[PDB]
Amino acid sequence: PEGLEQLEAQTNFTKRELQVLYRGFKNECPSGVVNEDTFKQIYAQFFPHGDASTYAHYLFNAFDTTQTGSVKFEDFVTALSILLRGTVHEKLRWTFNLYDINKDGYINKEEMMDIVKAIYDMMGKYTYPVLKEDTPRQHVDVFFQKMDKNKTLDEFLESCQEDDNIMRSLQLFQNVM
Amino acid sequence: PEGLEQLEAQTNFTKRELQVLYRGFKNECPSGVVNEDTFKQIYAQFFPHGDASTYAHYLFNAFDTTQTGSVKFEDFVTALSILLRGTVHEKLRWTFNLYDINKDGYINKEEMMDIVKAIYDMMGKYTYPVLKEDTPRQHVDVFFQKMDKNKTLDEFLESCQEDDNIMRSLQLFQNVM
Amino acid sequence: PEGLEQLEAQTNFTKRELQVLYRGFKNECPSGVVNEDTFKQIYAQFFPHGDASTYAHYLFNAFDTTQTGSVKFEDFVTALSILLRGTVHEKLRWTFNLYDINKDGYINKEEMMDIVKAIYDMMGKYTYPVLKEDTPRQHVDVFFQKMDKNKTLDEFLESCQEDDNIMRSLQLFQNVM
Amino acid sequence: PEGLEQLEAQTNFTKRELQVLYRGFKNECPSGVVNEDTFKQIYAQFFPHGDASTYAHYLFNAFDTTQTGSVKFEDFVTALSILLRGTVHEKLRWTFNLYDINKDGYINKEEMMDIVKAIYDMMGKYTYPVLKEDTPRQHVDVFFQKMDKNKTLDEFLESCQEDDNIMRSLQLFQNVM
Amino acid sequence: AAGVAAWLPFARAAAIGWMPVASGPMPAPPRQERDALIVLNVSGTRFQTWQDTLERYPDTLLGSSERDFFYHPETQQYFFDRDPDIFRHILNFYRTGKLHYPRHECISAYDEELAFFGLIPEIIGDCCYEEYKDRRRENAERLQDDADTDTARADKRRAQKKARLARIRAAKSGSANAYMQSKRSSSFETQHHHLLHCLEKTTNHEFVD
Amino acid sequence: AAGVAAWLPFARAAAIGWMPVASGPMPAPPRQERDALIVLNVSGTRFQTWQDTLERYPDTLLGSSERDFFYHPETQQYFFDRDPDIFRHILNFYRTGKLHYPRHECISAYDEELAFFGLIPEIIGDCCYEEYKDRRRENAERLQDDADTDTARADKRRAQKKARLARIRAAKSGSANAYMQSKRSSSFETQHHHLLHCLEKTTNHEFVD
Amino acid sequence: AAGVAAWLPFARAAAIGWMPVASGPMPAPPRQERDALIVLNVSGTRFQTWQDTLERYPDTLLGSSERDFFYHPETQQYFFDRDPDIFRHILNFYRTGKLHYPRHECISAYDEELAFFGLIPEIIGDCCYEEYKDRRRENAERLQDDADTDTARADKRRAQKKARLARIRAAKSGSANAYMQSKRSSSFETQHHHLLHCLEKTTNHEFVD
Amino acid sequence: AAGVAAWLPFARAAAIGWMPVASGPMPAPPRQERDALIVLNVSGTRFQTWQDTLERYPDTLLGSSERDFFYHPETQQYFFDRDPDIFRHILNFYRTGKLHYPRHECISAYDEELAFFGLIPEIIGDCCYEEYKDRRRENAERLQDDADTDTARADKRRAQKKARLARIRAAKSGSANAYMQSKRSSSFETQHHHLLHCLEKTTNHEFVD
Repeated sequence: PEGLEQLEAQTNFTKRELQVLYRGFKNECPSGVVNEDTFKQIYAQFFPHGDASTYAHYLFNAFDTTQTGSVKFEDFVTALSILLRGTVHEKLRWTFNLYDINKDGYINKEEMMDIVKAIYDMMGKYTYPVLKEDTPRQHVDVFFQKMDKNKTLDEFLESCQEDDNIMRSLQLFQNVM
Repeated sequence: PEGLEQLEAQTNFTKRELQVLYRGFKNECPSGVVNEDTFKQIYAQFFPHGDASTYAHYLFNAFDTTQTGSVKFEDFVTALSILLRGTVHEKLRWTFNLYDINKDGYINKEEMMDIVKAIYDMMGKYTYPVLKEDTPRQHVDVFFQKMDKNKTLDEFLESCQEDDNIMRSLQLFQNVM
Repeated sequence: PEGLEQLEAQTNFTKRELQVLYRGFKNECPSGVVNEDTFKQIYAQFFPHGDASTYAHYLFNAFDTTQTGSVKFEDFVTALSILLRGTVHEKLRWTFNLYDINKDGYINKEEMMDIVKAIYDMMGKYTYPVLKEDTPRQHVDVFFQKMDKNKTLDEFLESCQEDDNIMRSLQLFQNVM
Repeated sequence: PEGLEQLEAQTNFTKRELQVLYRGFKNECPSGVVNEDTFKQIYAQFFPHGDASTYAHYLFNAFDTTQTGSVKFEDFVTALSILLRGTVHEKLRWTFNLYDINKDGYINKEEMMDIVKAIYDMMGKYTYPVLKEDTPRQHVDVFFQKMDKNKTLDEFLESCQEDDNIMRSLQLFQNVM
Repeated sequence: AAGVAAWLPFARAAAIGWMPVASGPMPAPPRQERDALIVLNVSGTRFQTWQDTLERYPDTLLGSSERDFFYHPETQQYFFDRDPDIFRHILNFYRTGKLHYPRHECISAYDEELAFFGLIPEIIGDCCYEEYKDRRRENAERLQDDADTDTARADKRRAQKKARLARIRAAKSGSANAYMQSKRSSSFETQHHHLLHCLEKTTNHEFVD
Repeated sequence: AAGVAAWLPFARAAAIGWMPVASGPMPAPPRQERDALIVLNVSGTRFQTWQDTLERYPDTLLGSSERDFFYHPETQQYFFDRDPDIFRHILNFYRTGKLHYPRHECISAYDEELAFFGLIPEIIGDCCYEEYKDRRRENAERLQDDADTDTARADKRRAQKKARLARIRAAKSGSANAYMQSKRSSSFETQHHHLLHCLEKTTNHEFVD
Repeated sequence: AAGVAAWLPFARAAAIGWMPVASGPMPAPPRQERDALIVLNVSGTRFQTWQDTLERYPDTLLGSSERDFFYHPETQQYFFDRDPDIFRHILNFYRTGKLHYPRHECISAYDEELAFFGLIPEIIGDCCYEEYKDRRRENAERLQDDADTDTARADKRRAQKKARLARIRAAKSGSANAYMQSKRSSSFETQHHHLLHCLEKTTNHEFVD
Repeated sequence: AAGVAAWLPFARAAAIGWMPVASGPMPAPPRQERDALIVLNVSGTRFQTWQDTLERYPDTLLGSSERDFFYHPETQQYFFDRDPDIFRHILNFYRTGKLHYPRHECISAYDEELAFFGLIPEIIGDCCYEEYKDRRRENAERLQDDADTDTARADKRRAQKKARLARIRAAKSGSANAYMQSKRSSSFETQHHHLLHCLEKTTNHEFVD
């Protein structure tokens, strides 16, 4: 919480970028810390078709390291840097921990049922295929068909690195902000 | 409605002139559109001897193309440019449409009875000849004596171009604003 | 009432001096004209020992040419210029008209009884000689002993010009403001 | 009370230092004079463990020359200059008069009983030795063991100048402000 | 929405979670261009705000191509000729999103600035909206009482309306008399009198006292 | 009128309709001369307005040759020594045409600025004119109670009037004592004492304690 | 404490009295480093204060390393995008130590600035604290009435809450329609629509009207 | 008096009337020295007034040699660290002679500026003096209720007084704990802790938790 401490010192933001981020952050939550409710209020504005509160809950849990209850500016900025301008390894670990709802690191097709369910539910009901009750399960099943060999973190890393398409989609936003 | 769109792009006003016109226009009607009532309020201030509301009604109808109900800034400015700094042909068509009250373009000595009546009525009753009930009819009759050959737009154009005095009076205000 | 009209154009004040005088004048009377009451309010502040209202009345009457009722800025400034930086002839005429209470120009030892009475009364009653009831009459008598030959304007002018002491006392304030 | 009068003219403060001191002084007491109560309010803030009001009373009495009742800025600044950047002789006389409660200059082990009592009492009761009821008396006794030969100002001066440790402790604060 | 626009890097970082469970289609990022604070000089008082702050509400005067009409180029600032102590609440709206109502400002002048700058009385915050509605109601009642059409507290209102009409008539008569005096023997007055002369001499009639 | 002066090109364009039905007499347009915004520094606070905005009401201080008295040349600005937060309403009048009354400003100071700048309490807008009249009535009642001539809530008013008279007498006595002290042994004080000396020694009398 | 910091030379001078009755231990003075006034530009209005004035309360935004986030370097000033007429009371707190409450300012905006700058409603002075509490109570009652959860003076509050919800729904529908129009054929709008496209095409689904 | 000082040429011109009826004694005019407006920067907001305007009341802070303490030389301006919206009334007093009371300003802060700048509550104009006295009475009643010495609307006043005392005690304990932490292991904090160390080690005693 200094401005120079979170400079290009394992944080991928410059001084001006840090200043802009702090101005925007304190504009919404002047207290310097943002909680789950306000997290959802900002997140739901970008996706007005449906409700993103279900996904914003898991997103906040991923952001809120150590389950403090409210996420401050320092860890918020380091999470943003890891996700946007971070390396492959950090991004993949962050996504794995986002999917990993419980404490220990495991994925069992029920922990991430809610993740895909929220990703589909944050679109409302206005899409062309009119969705379906079983389409998130189909998406999860086809997802497990490319990494789950027998029944982990190493598997997730190697599966992501094997296919170049997710590789080139992860780095979409590092060039522009 | 851009400022550069209505620049010297068939609009005879410069950037500074456009800025001054918009400042003055929005000073009176901040909404950016002016209606018939406000039209009359500004018009009647320049002629305090009588009431110019009768003439301001036809003037607004001429300004309000397509009979929308309220005239915005873009068509207001293009009408001002046509009248002040426009060419002969545009000015004559604008005046003809001002006299032409109905939809189709005709003049029958009854449509413009009201025009001359309003022009005379916007002086009040304080003139030296004390006016008369039949003097607008005499003015209309002497007007028809120079263009109405048998019983139109082409006739109006050719009559205006034949006499150089109306020609030199039309361009009175293009030199000064 | 222009600022350039009352410039060094028979008014002995410069542009900056006129600006300062107008600022000070409008500070007390914002209306631009000062009446007898306000005249007395400013005049009595300079002489707190007694009351200068009696003398301020005659002073205002001298300032208020044509007996309008309230003296404006233009004649106020020209009177100030005449008194302070004017010539001998103008100062002497102004003083003579100040003493000359009535319309026609005469001094009869009763018109200026009030002038000397007010000059003595604007000191209160705290002086060393404790004044006297008959001392203004003695002052007027000794004044008449040097100009009144037999029983006028020419006499006043010649008497003032004959004695150099009043001459050198009149121009006391032209050097400093 | 001029700013230049109390400049480096037997006052050891520069113009900027004087300006800073006056700003800080008038920030707390805008009237320009500070009394005993406000004196104690500022003094007790620096030592929150106990109460410094007892010592602040004697300090104010030392500051308040001639027992006026309230100490103004000029004598406040000269006292500060004497104490901080003054010479040895002035500092020692000021301290002697601070200890000398009564009018005549004497120290009798009862006048300065209160001084040491207040110095110990402005620490509260939280120290490691938990203090004692008789420790101020022991401090006074050991103090008198080095200057009181038989039973004064000359004795105080010579005792202070004989021991170099109090000498080097007196000028502690002249280097830094 | 555009109100939370400084959280766009936040939304982009959140979107990273979709990539593992996605099928990368090359979604073609827009590749934007790339922020100095701009000045809004509302009659002497300058108000400095970032352009991105104004652009987050692109349906009003300040966030639009409309403010290019009020750009004064050689000083490199936007000069508005409006109230300096009410444009403050316009900027406060642009910063947060909720308008505030000054309890000490006339509501007929507060509404004028809202109409000028494109804001509407529907977006004013709930914190101060009961009092805004109450004062608007009082103003509307004043207007209705003043416009009861009695031509043939309300009594003094009718009296002041008659006085205002008399003042308007006196101003019209004074303008006519000034034109008459000019014909017998300012800047805008000359052009107005030229217009009156044109009206006179297009109908071969002359104005007289 | 001169209030709607920015609509002069509008009126000139409207006048084109008369030309077809006219008999061109060569109405002789005035051929005017041809607009930078000017500064009005009312005691530190600068107010920038176009000169044409001020010139549209040429019967007050701001639109006149009178403001040439307050022009401070080397800074190229008009410096007034008036209230900075009340001249705002003067400019707001010059922009629209209706004065607004501050509910938070003393009416004895609001009237002072109106008297100074040439405006009148008759042109203040109807939106805030009942309260202006009410506060003027309260001020007038205060003045009348303070000037009831009781020489021989109103009781404390008489008490404060007596206290003010005592303070005025004390100030007069202090000025006399200061002059006495100067005779026994500031900038304006020296000239005032010179005037008192002149008054003393023109009547061969001396002031004593 | 740090509030009375300009009296540090006073305390050091007072400490001289301890030296005669002391046993000089060489207490090792810290030997500090050695004061130009700094500028705080709160949206156009600059506020000049000494840095030592701000540093005397090192637990808020202004006295901290936190204001280094708001330092705008090339102009050598701190630019805050906050209310210019409420930061005045922040500085007045930093000068004396007691906050003052504006009777004319909305309490939902006054609390916003206090939350932003780190101050708390517990340090506001006793002089104006009954009215601050009263207005906070009124605001809390308004919030409670607005949040009574009636889903199935308070009646109009429920009506305006329903109107606000309808406006929010209309804004959401308008944003969706704008995205649809963009797909069929601003600055932030392009990136927001890119995000929506990414959400669409990560689930091989398309938004339709 | 010195209040009407711009009318000194008026008084000198009036004195010319005495000369004809005088006996010229060579009254020895003082031959004075000979006026640029000066700046008073009250925390960011600059107030420009003529020096002669301030010098007309030479018994307060602004008209005195006292303001030489607040002169900041390299900027050639007087910098005061006071309230910017209350010094306006100080200047308004210096211009006319009567103080005005802001109905919207806390009276405990209005009196602070009057005490600072040398003015007194006895010179405030009669126009706004009943309300000033009323608000002063309310403040005095608040102080008296808060200082009723109940140690053993007034109930909540006693509650907030107890809360304030608890906060003061907590601040003292926090300062002591901070000093303890520093001893175990800011700018002014270092010097304050050095002073506490000097107090400790002049009595061979140590502070402990």
